[PDB]
Amino acid sequence: ATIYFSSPLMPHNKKVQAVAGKRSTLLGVAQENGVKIPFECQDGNCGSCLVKITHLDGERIKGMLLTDKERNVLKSVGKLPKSEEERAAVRDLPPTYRLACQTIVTDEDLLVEFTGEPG
Amino acid sequence: ATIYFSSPLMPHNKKVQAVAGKRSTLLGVAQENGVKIPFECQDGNCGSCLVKITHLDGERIKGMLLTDKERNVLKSVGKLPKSEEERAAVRDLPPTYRLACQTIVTDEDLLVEFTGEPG
Ligand code: FES
Ligand code: FES
Repeated sequence: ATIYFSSPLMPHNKKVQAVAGKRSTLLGVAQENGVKIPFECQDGNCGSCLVKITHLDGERIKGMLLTDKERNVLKSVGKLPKSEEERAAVRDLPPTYRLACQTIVTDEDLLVEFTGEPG
Repeated sequence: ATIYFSSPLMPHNKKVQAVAGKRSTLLGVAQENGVKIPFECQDGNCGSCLVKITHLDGERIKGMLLTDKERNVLKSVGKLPKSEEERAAVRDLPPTYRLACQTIVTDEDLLVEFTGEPG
């Protein structure tokens, strides 16, 4: 799994190859590789490890695989919730906010952005 | 790989093991094992094959892996959108509406309900 770390405190992005599987947190992978993601708590409530994750691999919008044509057919019958109509219509590849200490790294490739501030 | 077909037209649900792979459709396994899911069109815009799918396997809310604790941290910093909270906070295992001729079978197990009327 390839992870690209990015942050205003790093003049260069860091490309990291992380072995999928063996028990690892996105924050753990970062600190092995010298990416300073703020880490102030052991209980996972401080929020300082907040990262903005873009999924480079896999599904564009995770867990929603419908074609544009299947989604419009279900709208002529009223069969798509309104909340899933808005999600699928995003033009930009949507980012997900996570806490790195709570995020377990899998085979997928990721772009991981963080401000660098302990906040 | 295991799909449970259910419908008011059958007093018994039908348990089917269908081999996975990306070239097979949910409606194909249905007729092939004899459920009679209404199949009225070749181009997939009629909507008659509409099914209600509950995912028995895998992630509870597809594409949302946050623990309840991680969602509380992100919502407290305003980093969790209200429409992604709504998805994760559901009490009941949420159903997904799909067109059976547009749904491609994977290894994950499914319960698939359909009304039985050709619509
Ligand atoms: S380090 Fe405190 S929440 Fe991740
Ligand atoms: S048969 Fe018309 S949508 Fe599947």
